Amino acid sequence: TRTYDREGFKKRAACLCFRSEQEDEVLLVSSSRYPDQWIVPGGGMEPEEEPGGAAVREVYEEAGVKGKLGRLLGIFENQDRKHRTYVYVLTVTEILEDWEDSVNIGRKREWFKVEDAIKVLQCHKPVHAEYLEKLKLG
Repeated sequence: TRTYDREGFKKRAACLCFRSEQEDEVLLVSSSRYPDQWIVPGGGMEPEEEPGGAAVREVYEEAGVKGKLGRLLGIFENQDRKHRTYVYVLTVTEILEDWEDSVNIGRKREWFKVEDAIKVLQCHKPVHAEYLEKLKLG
């Protein structure tokens, strides 16, 4: 149940989950398309979610955490896969042992220091790295 921009772009929402306000360590999940890698949790916006809504709902399902929705880091495009992702920063404040994409699809999770996160990212998902590279691109 996908939704689309005024310009033909599938609306997506993602969220960089930090373990602290310091934003030093971000939580990545295993890919759905390719189990052997990591990603910044996020997904399509539903029939009528506010970008923030889809942000939160996505990390819950995919990463299985809950936390304080911070700023809109930015809208991030993808023209190999006509997408746009509202990316937010979330301070995780409730770790769940059981989340729904864990015990359904086999989604794995775990922290990385922002630089290291970027490295394991730019390999298969470079737009995701662009996210973390917007932090120092202030």
